[PDB]
Amino acid sequence: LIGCRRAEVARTFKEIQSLIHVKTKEFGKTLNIMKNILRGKSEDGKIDTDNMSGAQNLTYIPRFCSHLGLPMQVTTSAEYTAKKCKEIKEIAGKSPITIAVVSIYLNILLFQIPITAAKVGQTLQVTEGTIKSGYKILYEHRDKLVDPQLIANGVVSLDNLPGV
Amino acid sequence: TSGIVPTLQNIVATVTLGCRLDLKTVALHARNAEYNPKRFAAVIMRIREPKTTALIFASGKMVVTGAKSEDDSKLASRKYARIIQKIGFAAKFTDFKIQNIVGSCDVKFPIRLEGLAFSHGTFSSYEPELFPGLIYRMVKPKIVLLIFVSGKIVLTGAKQREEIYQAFEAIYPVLSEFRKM
Amino acid sequence: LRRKTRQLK
Amino acid sequence: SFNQFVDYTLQDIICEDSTLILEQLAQHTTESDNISRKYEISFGKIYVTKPMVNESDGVTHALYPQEARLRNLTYSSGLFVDVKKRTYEAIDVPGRELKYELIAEESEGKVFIGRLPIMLRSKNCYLSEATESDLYKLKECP
Amino acid sequence: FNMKLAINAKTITSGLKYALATGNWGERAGVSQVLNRYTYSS
Amino acid sequence: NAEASRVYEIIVESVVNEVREDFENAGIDEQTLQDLKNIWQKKLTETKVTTFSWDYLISPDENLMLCLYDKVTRTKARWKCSLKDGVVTINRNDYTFQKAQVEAEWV
Amino acid sequence: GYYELYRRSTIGNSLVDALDTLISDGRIEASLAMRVLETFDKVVAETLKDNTQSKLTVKGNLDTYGFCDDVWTFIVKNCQVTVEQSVISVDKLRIVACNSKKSE
Amino acid sequence: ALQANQTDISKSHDSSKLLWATEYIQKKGKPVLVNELLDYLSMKKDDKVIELLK
Amino acid sequence: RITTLDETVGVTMSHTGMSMRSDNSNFLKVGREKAKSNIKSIRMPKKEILDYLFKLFDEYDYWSLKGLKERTRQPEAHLKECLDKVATLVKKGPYAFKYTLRPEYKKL
Repeated sequence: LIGCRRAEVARTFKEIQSLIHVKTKEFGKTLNIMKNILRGKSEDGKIDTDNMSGAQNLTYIPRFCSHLGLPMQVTTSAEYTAKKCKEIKEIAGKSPITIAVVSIYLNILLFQIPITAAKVGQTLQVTEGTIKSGYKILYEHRDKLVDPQLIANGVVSLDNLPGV
Repeated sequence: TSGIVPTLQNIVATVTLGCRLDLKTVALHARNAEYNPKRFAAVIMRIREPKTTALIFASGKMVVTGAKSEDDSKLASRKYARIIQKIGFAAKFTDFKIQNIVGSCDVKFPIRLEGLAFSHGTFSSYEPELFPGLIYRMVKPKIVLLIFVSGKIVLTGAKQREEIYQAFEAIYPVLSEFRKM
Repeated sequence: LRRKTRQLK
Repeated sequence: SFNQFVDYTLQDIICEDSTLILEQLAQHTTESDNISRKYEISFGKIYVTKPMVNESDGVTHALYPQEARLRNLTYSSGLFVDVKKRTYEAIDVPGRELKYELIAEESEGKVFIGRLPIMLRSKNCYLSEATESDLYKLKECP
Repeated sequence: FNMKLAINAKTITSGLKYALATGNWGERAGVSQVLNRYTYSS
Repeated sequence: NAEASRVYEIIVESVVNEVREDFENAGIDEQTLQDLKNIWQKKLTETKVTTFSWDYLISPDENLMLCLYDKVTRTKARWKCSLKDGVVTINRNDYTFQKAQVEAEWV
Repeated sequence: GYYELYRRSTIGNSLVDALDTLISDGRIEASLAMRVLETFDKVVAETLKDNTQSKLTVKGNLDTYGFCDDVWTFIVKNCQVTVEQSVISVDKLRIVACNSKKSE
Repeated sequence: ALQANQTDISKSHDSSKLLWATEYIQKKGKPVLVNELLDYLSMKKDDKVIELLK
Repeated sequence: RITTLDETVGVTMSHTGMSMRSDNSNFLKVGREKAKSNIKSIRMPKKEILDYLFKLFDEYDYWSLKGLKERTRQPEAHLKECLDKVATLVKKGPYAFKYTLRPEYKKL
């Protein structure tokens, strides 16, 4: 996990857990210990940048979109939505995985790709209820979650996003 | 400066009696006792007036928890010892030390966790896909703070009521520096 | 006692 | 020769040692443990994708020969096989041949088994279905 | 049992790449050469 | 309760039918079964429970439930018990249940 | 093995009175009476496990709980008991429950 | 509870009674008469275990 | 002929490597089979177990350690104390690694 993060190609805890069979508690405690060790030998003996921070959600979006087979235009829109999604306090505390998945789902229905949430959550191993629950929060601020140029050109209109 | 004092929520105090107990006897003759040796090696007992729980071990050691005040824990521990006395066992109130105090509060404004995790990297650990709260390990006093986006702070690790106040007064400035919007 | 694991072809 | 190999030989090779059987015998230590297990992994059909490349961040996209030459990438496709995982169990009564029975666990998915370099202008390459104009668009020489 | 670890795709990928990058047909020499592009007839 | 009566008849019928073998092992006569059955029945109807065919320490008339517990848990003041295959007596009235749920708040 | 708790119920108490009354009469052996009770546990356990489908729920306030030797003990005060229909108001209901998983 | 905790000396096998008797004998500074043994185990008459000890 | 996959290459590769999906297979989950079962046991009084071992030893004149712990179902720690107090183990003999009752009480 540290090695992936240092290379700017960071992965998620679940993705690494798919190969190495270790439950979450031991994983977290070991990671905290090793980070302290690296920091300790960075001062006495660099190590981290803006990347070392846990969330760094923008890095996950390109791979998650690839798993769904979306075009690059949707991926860029998802990155913009996820980047601006941190201004909302009702969602900012959520896990970076959900922040990226809900942003991807918002754009999937914005460009009208026929992929249902039942498969988006099944592909990225995220509960469908969580996806739709988060989508509701990412509906009161849609004007701030869509790139101005895309709406200006005419590629996407905000009336294609269903409203509850 | 802050004007807000954190409120204590739990006090884990340990007491000794200097005598060996028979846990089965305590479980059968105590009002609210739950002795299951297969899982744990103590009889779990509760009382209602201070609302505290006690883990009474076979070596005469007691672990009272749940009290909201330093003195309330003493009253709870004393009553637990008295209950053991009324059973017949040789039980005397003895060394009472508070081993942990937990306090909670709220600064009343959102906090950018990504900031503390970056500016303060030698103390703070922020892994938000495991726990939604940042973990700040203050070095003096040695107390652990759980900082959340909603602006709620949890203080745990203090052994007296002074350290928990001292920690918060030392963490308010760095928390205010990272106020979102 | 056997090797408790063997391959049949 | 390459078309024959990809079309027919790949399937034949995997259908030679497809079956792997691991037998866990009785191991008589107590009469509550007298069952003998048999785990079997079998390989089915093999599938091949179009040429593709996976980047460092984990995104996979179609690769064309022009980009591979410039980016020092290998022009290759992926290989997938259907794998069936069966488990039988039988009661090992002493001094008798066993009657292995399927114990209601027959899992049956595609497994990635590596990447196969693709010869250009072959059935599995992107340029076999390309016209002269298409080759010019792809920066390939007719 | 993790099927993702039981089958190492790197085995097929490296063996074919190494044998084709070099001429070493194993794990015969000169089986693969850098194609001449000096002229069309070449 | 008709169900309570029906089960009670089943229980007593099983006991008298099953105990015959051990009685012959002890060499006691057949009539003792009838006396045992008779006295037992008269006691049941005498109880008049249901209709029939015939401080910090621990220190009929008391309501009592005797059963089995499948799993019991609590959440900080709230106890939830999943009971099964029990018999209860309330206000001189008896009931039988295959399953039961207890939801009490420990004040 | 089967639990002996049912002897505290109405049917068990009546059986004890009957057998002991016969014991006083001298017409039954004491050990034979024990044999009756051991088989009594079997039949009561079997019939209750197989020949009932009613479900009842009780809601109230715990005045005292306790656990020891795989036997829970609750005392629910001011509780409402519903069977399958009609609610029953109870001032003090004492519950004794043994483990569902029979201890061999 | 302690009184009921004490177990009748009529153990499953005679060997166990001898084992406890030997253990009790060794924990004495000086030799103990038969009377002390008879006080330990509720067997006043000539018991086989007593012979087995000899 | 071999079958060529016409799906998007990224979609076909979503099952491979470090994937967000978790395996739902129950095949060869040997670790799960025996790791699931686990229960602790409290040391019972010596006065009762000591007698229990003698009836057991009367049954068979040679008891293995694994079999003994299974029958007693007690921790090996306490169980060792009583076993050494009553029985002895012959390691170099043909019946190696097997406890047998001491001759003092066996010869009776």
